[PDB]
Amino acid sequence: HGTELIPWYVLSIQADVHQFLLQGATVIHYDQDTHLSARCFLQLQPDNSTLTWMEGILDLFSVKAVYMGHPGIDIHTVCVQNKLSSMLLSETGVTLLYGLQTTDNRLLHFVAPKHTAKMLFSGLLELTTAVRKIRKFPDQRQQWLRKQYVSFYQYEGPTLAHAVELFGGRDSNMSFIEFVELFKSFSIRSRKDLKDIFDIYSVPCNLQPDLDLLTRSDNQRQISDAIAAASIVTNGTGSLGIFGVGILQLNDFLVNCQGEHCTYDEILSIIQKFEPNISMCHQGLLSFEGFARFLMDKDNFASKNDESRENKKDLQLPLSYYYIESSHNTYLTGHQLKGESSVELYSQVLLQGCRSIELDCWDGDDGMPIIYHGHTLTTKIPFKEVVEAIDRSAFITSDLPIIISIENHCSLPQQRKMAEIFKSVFGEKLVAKFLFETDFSDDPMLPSPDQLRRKVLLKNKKLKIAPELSDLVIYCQAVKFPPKCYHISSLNENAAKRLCRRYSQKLIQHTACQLLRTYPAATRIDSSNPNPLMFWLHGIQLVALNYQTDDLPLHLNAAMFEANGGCGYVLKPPVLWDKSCPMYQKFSPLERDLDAMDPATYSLTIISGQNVCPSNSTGSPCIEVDVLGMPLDSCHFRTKPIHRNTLNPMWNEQFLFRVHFEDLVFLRFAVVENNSSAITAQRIIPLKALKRGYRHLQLRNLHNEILEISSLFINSRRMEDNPSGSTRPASLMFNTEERKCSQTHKVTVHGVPGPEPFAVFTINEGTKAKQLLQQILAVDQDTKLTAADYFLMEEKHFISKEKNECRKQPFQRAVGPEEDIVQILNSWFPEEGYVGRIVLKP
Amino acid sequence: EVQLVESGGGLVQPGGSLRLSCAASGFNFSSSSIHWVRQAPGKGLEWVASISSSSGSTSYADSVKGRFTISADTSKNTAYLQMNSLRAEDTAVYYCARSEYSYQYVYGWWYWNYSAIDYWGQGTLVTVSSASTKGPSVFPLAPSSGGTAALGCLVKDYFPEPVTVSWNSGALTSGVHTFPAVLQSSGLYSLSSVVTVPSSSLGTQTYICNVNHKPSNTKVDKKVEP
Amino acid sequence: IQMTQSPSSLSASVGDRVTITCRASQSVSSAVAWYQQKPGKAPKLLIYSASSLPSRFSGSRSGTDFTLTISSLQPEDFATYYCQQSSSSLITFGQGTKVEIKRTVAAPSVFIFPPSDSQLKSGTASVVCLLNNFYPREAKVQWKVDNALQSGNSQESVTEQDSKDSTYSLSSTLTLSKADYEKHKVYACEVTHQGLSSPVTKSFNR
Ligand SMILES: [Ca+2]
Repeated sequence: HGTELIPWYVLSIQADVHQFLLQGATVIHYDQDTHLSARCFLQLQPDNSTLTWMEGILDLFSVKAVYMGHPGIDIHTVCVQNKLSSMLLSETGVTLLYGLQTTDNRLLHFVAPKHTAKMLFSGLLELTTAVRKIRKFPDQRQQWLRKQYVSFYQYEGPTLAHAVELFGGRDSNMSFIEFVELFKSFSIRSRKDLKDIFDIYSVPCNLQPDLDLLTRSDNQRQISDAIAAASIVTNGTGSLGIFGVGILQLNDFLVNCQGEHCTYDEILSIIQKFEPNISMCHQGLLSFEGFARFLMDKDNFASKNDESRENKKDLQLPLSYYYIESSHNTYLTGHQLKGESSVELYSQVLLQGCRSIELDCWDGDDGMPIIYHGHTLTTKIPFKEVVEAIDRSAFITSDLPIIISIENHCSLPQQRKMAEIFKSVFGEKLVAKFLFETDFSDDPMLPSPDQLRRKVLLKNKKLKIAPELSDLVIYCQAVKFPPKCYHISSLNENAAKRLCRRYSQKLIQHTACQLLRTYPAATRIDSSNPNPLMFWLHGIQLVALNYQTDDLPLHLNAAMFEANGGCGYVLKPPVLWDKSCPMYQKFSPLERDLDAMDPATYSLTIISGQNVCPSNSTGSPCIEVDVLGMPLDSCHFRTKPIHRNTLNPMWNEQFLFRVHFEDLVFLRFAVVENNSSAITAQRIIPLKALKRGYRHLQLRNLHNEILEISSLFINSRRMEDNPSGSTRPASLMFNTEERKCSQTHKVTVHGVPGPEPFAVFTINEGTKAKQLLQQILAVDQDTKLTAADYFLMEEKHFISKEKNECRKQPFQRAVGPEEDIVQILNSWFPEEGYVGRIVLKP
Repeated sequence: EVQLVESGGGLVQPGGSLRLSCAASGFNFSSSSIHWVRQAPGKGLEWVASISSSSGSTSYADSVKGRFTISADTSKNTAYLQMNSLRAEDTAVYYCARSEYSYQYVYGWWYWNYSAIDYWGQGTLVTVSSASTKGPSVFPLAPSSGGTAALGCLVKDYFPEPVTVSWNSGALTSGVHTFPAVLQSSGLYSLSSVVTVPSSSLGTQTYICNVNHKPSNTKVDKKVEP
Repeated sequence: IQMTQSPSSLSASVGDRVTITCRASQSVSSAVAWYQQKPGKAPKLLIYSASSLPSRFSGSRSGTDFTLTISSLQPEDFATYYCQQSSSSLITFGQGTKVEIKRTVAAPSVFIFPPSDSQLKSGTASVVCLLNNFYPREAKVQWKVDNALQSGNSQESVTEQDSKDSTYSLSSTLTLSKADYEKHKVYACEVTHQGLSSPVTKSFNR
């Protein structure tokens, strides 16, 4: 009944287990809604997409985690219900937590015989891992295609008439693969900008699995292209002499525009994959369709984070440096005074990566403390339930320590209940006492997060409240802000704001030896979150927020942590804490005068987007770029409103803006329908992770869900003006010298001896021609002595889109023996019909 | 200012391989198409190949695909037409010439056509003989029994070209009709040198043709008398 | 693809008009030129597309016909002319045409020379039949031995048009074995030319 909504090449399920899931098993479904259970035969439908029972249905993709021995289920009640001998709860019942939204937590659990339980658990665990990996993919167009086809199938396959409208064009059953190809013909033959970019370099001629990448038979190709031409209207690119790109034109493109430097074999490999027409591949070329595919590939999207992973080499510094994701009033779902409080939501915080949470403990109604917003209509919850629901899902994603903040409104005997509950549920996980030798020294410093992997910490008051609870707190003492390392304070929004305004340097230095959290203000009753950037600048680590509001600050917080895998410990800028920095303690972001610093220029070029009005065919898209950051660099922009186009708007406008602090800025690209002012897509991204040269940008909807089809084609260029005589660049002022040394460059040198026309060289910043030349010739000892008749010559050719204009001659210039290469490389601007190359000639 | 030096032609037996290079300068080779066009003697012109240099795309004719291999070296600004298993009809002159393209883009993408063959090289000759170098044999043409007499000395069975013939060591030049040489079926060339003189001058004046076939270092003088 | 270069050759007086027809099998848009080559040198260009540069040369087209026009003929214009197009990448040439000067009709002078003794010593016999200073160049030479027509065993060489008297010369040789030569008595070559009312034949014995 169609394809696999989870493709086979994604799973890792062994044949026996997958076959068992498909065949099914004998299980007892447990209902907690009405305290009922029944005997049912579970199954996994043909497509790895559902779990039917009989009568019912559940969609797997909505799953978020699976648990064994979930205390929510009463084992004894089940045993009595179906008269089965005592069954070990810890290993006889498994749980599903499926929800459509970021708040819904509706469970599904079964209790089955021993091995049946083992099979179902070990199966749905891998299915859940598959789903979690799928939702983290950079490119997901194929997934969208699968969903669309399957949905259209119900009970007939999509018709060409409908497939046309689906992609936005004006009764034969269509195969899925054919369907797929059709989409390709709307992702290449509907990008005029792509062709106009291609005709600047063309000359005349004639992690994620690879298979998933949509664009990575001949007769069908042509029919699909022809049908694409008829349907499209504008910017459409509808046998004689046709151009192409060689192993040298592409190398020019990469050395000059993008910035990538690829050696020969690498570039040949890169050309091998993309070319659709097999005929043109052998000659060593890349036909227009080939260029289109090369640009839209998953190795070309804007950010550096979409394919990131933990950098274990930076999490080894003390705990007082890294930022830390956090939440506020974890249990809450709605207002601060009228709403519910769902325990299961405590997982949404930890699963998404957060490493901090709050406990509003209150005296129990029967001796067991409960959690409720103080003196309101908010419902209550069992404290032990929450404590356990944290433990089970504490370390699914990350393996780095998490800190729980404790608020006490309980009685001392009932606080001892909490003490014992923690000592039981967590046991050794909870840090009990001092751990490391460095702690027992005259100058203690916080241990690094890695040394405490999968641990847990408690923030609360510490005695110099019952002694039992207090003795559990060693590293996070809550002493009201006036050894010092363990004293962590908490400040209300406004208090911290005024502290910053009245004091920059002192507060910042304070953040260099302790933690200091922050939470929204009391006046909020609908949870309008604060813009944390004012706080992040000075070094406030734990900026707690509310995880149920679809608003800008939340997306800012989310994007801030995509880096370093998502483990939520991103090193703070070295300027604040690295003593070796030349601006250490002398940088107050609340200031507005930086005469001793050189701002760097950025040229952003919003070329054109594609399909940036989801479910809105007719409209007037505009793009709002906005540089959130320090008070001195805030600036927004825009482009002209397009008319009745959403498949491929072409604004093609350039914003030039200078910025001062590279490390800590963010961009907020946002579609805006320019007739209702209702943002219909957006995408944030830090400015230290935007790849230069032409790139692609993947958008999102308001909820921060990923939209696949919508995308913006942009070009960024980072220009740094020469540090002429007196002042060092801001980039050099803010950081140390270690980064520049570690930031070595590639240089593509032509004419290197050998068969290959060009041979990359890796060179540091302080590299001149002489050593570079030695690198050209140091390979071989055959030469008796260094012959000076090998001089680099900064060659530069001339061509622009108007091929048929002049075809001027190539400029040339001797290379100064004492000239820095890095400046030469940074001095090439492919804007005037320019492509630099550095060639060795005698 | 454009210079196209083509070298490497010559003789080779059937089935041999050979290559003709064509050095260039002045015009940027990296942005210009190079060619080879040949001409069997006493015949029209024949296009060989077309190599677009940086692009790499190549296009041979429909008569010698294969045995002719075309390559280029933009770095050295040279070309290389590699010929394999040479056959008899390879015996001809080989000419190397650049050209240019006139883009003619239309409602769509861009297109390119060869426009103008605006240069040619000096010229090189390739021959295929299945044989070796040989000098001729000199034969007088005694005139048949005022009046003008026609006499000559016949040069035959030599290879390769050319041969230099003069009358009376260059003393007599008037009336000399040196017919173009003809290739003999055996594989040797042959030519005739004649001069018409008054019948009265017969006998009293001695007529000698000075023939020199440098390829074999042959220099012969033959006297023609009744 | 195909090319044409009609007419193949011509002769004209200095200062006149020269027109050359080069028709293609199919329309090839406007890719046609006119290259000139004096013998013994690499050819040269005259025209790309229609005309464009030589002061009296031009090129115009009609349907599938490409024409070269010389407004006033000049003496040095003696050379060969080629037309060549380019469909996509296929360099095709015309048949090539030759231009020369024209004069009156001149009859050849027929001389027959039998093989010499030294040649006969080697077992080969070459019979030389000579035609000198004739116009037009076209001429027919028929070899008969004992009234038996000889064909396929002779080779002929023709000189270029004489620069001064604008006539032509032809050298003809007949090759036969020594035994064959001694088996026959009458050797003769019959020459037919426009300047001759009837063919003229010269013969020798032995
Ligand atoms: Ca609180």
